[PDB]
Amino acid sequence: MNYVIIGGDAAGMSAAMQIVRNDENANVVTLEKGEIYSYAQCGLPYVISGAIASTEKLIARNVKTFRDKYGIDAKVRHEVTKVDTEKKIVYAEHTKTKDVFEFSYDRLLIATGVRPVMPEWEGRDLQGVHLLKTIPDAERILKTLETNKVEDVTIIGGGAIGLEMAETFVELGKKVRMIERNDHIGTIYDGDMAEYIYKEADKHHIEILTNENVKAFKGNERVEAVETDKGTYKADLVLVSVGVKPNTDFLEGTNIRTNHKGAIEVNAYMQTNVQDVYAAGDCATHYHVIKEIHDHIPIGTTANKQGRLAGLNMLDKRRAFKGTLGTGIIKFMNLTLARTGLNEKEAKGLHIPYKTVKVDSTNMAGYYPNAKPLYLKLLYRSDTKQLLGGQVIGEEGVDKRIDVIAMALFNKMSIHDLEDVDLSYAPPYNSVWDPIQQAARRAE
Amino acid sequence: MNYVIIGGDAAGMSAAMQIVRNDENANVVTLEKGEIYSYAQCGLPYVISGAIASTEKLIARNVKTFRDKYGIDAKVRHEVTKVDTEKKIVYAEHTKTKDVFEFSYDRLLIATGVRPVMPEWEGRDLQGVHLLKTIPDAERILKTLETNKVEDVTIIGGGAIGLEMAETFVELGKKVRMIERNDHIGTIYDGDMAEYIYKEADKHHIEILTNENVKAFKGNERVEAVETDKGTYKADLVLVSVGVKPNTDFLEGTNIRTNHKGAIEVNAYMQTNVQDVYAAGDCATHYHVIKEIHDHIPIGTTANKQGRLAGLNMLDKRRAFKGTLGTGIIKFMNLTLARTGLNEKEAKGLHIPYKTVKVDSTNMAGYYPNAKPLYLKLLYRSDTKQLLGGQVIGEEGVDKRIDVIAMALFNKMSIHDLEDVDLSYAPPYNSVWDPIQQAARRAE
Ligand SMILES: Cc1cc2nc3c(=O)[nH]c(=O)nc-3n(C[C@H](O)[C@H](O)[C@H](O)COP(=O)(O)OP(=O)(O)OC[C@H]3O[C@@H](n4cnc5c(N)ncnc54)[C@H](O)[C@@H]3O)c2cc1C
Ligand SMILES: Cc1cc2nc3c(=O)[nH]c(=O)nc-3n(C[C@H](O)[C@H](O)[C@H](O)COP(=O)(O)OP(=O)(O)OC[C@H]3O[C@@H](n4cnc5c(N)ncnc54)[C@H](O)[C@@H]3O)c2cc1C
Ligand SMILES: *SCCNC(=O)CCNC(=O)[C@H](O)C(C)(C)COP(=O)(O)OP(=O)(O)OC[C@H]1O[C@@H](n2cnc3c(N)ncnc32)[C@H](O)[C@@H]1OP(=O)(O)O
Ligand SMILES: *SCCNC(=O)CCNC(=O)[C@H](O)C(C)(C)COP(=O)(O)OP(=O)(O)OC[C@H]1O[C@@H](n2cnc3c(N)ncnc32)[C@H](O)[C@@H]1OP(=O)(O)O
Repeated sequence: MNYVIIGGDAAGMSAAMQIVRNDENANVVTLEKGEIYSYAQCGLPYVISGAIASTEKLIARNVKTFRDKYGIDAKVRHEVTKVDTEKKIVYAEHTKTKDVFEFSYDRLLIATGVRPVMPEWEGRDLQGVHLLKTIPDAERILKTLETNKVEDVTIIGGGAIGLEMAETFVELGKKVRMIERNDHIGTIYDGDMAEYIYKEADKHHIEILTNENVKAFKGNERVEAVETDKGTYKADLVLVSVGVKPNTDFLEGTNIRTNHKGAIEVNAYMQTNVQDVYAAGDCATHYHVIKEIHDHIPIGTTANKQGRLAGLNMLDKRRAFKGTLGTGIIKFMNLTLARTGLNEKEAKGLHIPYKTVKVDSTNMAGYYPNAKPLYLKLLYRSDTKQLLGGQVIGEEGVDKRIDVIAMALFNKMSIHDLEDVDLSYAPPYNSVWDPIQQAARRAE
Repeated sequence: MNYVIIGGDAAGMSAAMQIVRNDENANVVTLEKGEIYSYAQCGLPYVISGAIASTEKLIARNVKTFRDKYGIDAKVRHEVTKVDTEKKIVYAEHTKTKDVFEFSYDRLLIATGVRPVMPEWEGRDLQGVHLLKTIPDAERILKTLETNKVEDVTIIGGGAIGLEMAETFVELGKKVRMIERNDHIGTIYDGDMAEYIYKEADKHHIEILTNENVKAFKGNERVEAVETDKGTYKADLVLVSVGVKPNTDFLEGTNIRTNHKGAIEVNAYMQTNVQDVYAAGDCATHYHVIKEIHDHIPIGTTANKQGRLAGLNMLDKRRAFKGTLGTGIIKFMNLTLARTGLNEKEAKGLHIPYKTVKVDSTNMAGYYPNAKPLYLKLLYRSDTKQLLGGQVIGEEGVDKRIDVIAMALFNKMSIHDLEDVDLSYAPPYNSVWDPIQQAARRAE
């Protein structure tokens, strides 16, 4: 009857909705540190670029809707500072008044996500130095752009967010530099596929600095330069996007098990090792279909799936989480960048014997107008030929190909079985053999 | 050592290539009625519309390449009139001289495709009345357009070719009418999905006449009108696209088994019931993954797959054809029309107990600019919830969704398992739950 959920976004409220729909008697309390529930963090770079009208558009469901329509006791400005798992009590501090409130639970869900990491650099706190995670973060970036005169923007780190924001700043007419860490080389894309990204950045005059370490941010009250071990470069706005940390700090003192980075370990049913305590989303570990290990790939698709499953399992409607594939997709300038399953760094790390096939092809029939190049790479087990992963890069039809690859991986297909699938074809959409199938044929 | 292939296009030459690559000794003779090998019939409507420069662009590999590079004895203007399966002799007529040649075989492949059907209507042979199958057919259509004043075009029959050519004729600035057949209502799309097609045609001023029967084409030397049981309408060019017949006539008296429509029955290995005689592509039957029966769905993807498999199996490199899903995709004006697996008429026809889910959705996040409506319908088994088929209609992301559905059908997935797949998402490509997954969730 008493369900408590910590975190009022994707994982937390996906759970809440399951509970509310499948238990009419349920008393659901949700505890959110901020003032905004159920919003799309994914849309933030597109609000900042002006492509979306306002952050208001990103809100999927109101706290007022959660309260009035669904009868969920949704709290705002409630930061949980500790949980007593023996007494089954959650302790929340109001972020403004600092008053402490107790919430007893029969079942608890931790859905606190991750936070972006700001390393302890001199200049950390300078005006115009930004992280991007929340709606307030986006507004503050917009406020820097609106007041302060911004010509040069430096992005620290890459990955999805760094790349998307490099585009956003280019589209806002800025001169964009990216400074890239060595610790993230090959983590998403293999070297040969990443070449297409460097080429596209160069093409749009996004300066990318490799093997260069941030030393400090310089300026008065506002930032005006980035200092590295190799130089000092003008910057009127710095976005730091170098890594994330699970928001699980507050659970020190409980016996709740955590991986090395602090992500909460969950079994098939979203349960921690502590009785009646569940976790879901970016704050939790993610069973990997191919790795067969509990990984951490904090993404919004997985968070909704895990959150929905946490709610269901909290209701004893037993259903197992099938896993992540490490699927990810990025819009970067004119390119679409997609990956799923294992890349070479991942395969090597697991000591899985693998081979690769790469094809430079097109998204559709070469004779059809506006046919575009399509770069597609697959990994497969050298013994069983089990498909292990794929990377697709091009202007069009990249999402289609990665979803097909994802489906293949989910079903544990052999690479050559792809040849046998009746995939769709007409000249404006594909070639008579899909690029995936052409690559499959090249495999041993 | 002696391999003979009848038909010099997709199925026949996919086979020849397999044989040539996997047997160095092989003497391959290919017998082709026309003068053009290995061309994309699929691109024909796009040459006629002007989108593709010329028919030459559709040729994937020519007879000179087959002869000089691959050592295939590729014959043109050779029409096979007779096969003696006991003596293992193929009899061919030269189409010009009418001289008779004979070809001895160890293994034979029939890859003769289908032909468009011209019903026995008065006016059949009037100038401006056209079938569309071959490059010469397209040139003849272009010739009618170049030398005559065409303003009104009438198309007999819907289907993929009918709809594509309706587009082509609208794009050429013509007033287009199409007169649809009642026998083919619900064969591709369910009634509720077909509504979207009728709406889009109406929007572009394509007159569609329902339950109306053609009785004659009228005119002096050329067509000037089409007469039906309900009226007589002006037409300067008539395209008849009402069905196809397997080119298997010539095999009468061989004991080669054939279905009711004349398509050659093949087993898993592309073998007919007659020793050392194979068949593949449009002239052959197509084992259906979902129907679990030998169907006939003649398209170019299946033709290449079957032709490739026939060559391999002719070399005793034993490999089973996994089947068709009945996948099909059409560009129609602003819409993309995709279907795969079973529709309602097919499910009912088989007495497979089924339910449906239909979702009016978008191709991506609703808040993202240029997000477009997406209409998606799924069929699934009442008892096991096994996915049975899908129909998707919309402006963008239709091909992606049908290929995902195709993959699911190939793997015999239950509808709710789709909820678990780590499909890709970023705002420019999808919603955080794919439309297929949202439909899956509505299912019982
Ligand atoms: C710029 C950006 C772009 C992205 N793009 C994509 C994309 O294209 N595709 C994709 O799949 N994913 C994307 N993501 C990731 C996606 O936004 C997240 O994976 C998803 O929001 C995770 O949901 P969650 O509920 O686990 O965590 P969150 O959405 O982070 O929610 C956790 C909530 O818990 C609250 N909280 C934390 N600690 C406490 C506490 N102690 N007490 C009370 N409340 C607390 C926080 O205020 C927060 O609201 C993107 C993320 C960012 C930042
Ligand atoms: C307008 C149009 C659009 C199409 N669009 C698509 C599409 O978008 N997607 C798709 O998948 N498919 C499409 N198709 C279908 C695709 O073109 C065919 O399925 C494919 O060409 C079939 O290959 P095949 O080798 O079995 O037969 P064919 O390609 O028809 O080749 C058979 C050959 O056999 C020869 N032949 C016949 N009889 C004899 C004989 N007695 N002796 C010697 N030779 C003989 C013929 O001359 C012919 O060249 C389209 C077809 C048309 C007409
Ligand atoms: S950066 C991307 C990550 N961020 C976000 O997703 C944004 C924050 N999102 C959330 O917090 C959740 O995604 C919310 C908005 C809470 C989703 O809540 P719900 O789970 O209630 O989602 P829906 O409102 O879409 O409801 C889903 C269930 O309702 C059934 N259903 C929907 N529509 C219909 C119709 N028309 N007819 C019948 N049923 C319908 C669905 O089947 C679904 O049922 P389940 O039982 O939940 O599968
Ligand atoms: S309307 C659409 C239907 N119409 C048509 O398809 C047009 C007519 N088409 C055809 O007749 C055939 O599709 C043709 C053009 C004959 C294709 O013949 P091939 O089967 O020879 O096709 P490829 O030339 O692509 O060769 C395929 C085999 O070669 C291997 N391969 C290609 N490229 C490479 C590279 N770079 N490196 C290694 N191997 C390569 C493929 O793996 C493939 O091998 P298989 O053993 O056949 O799988």
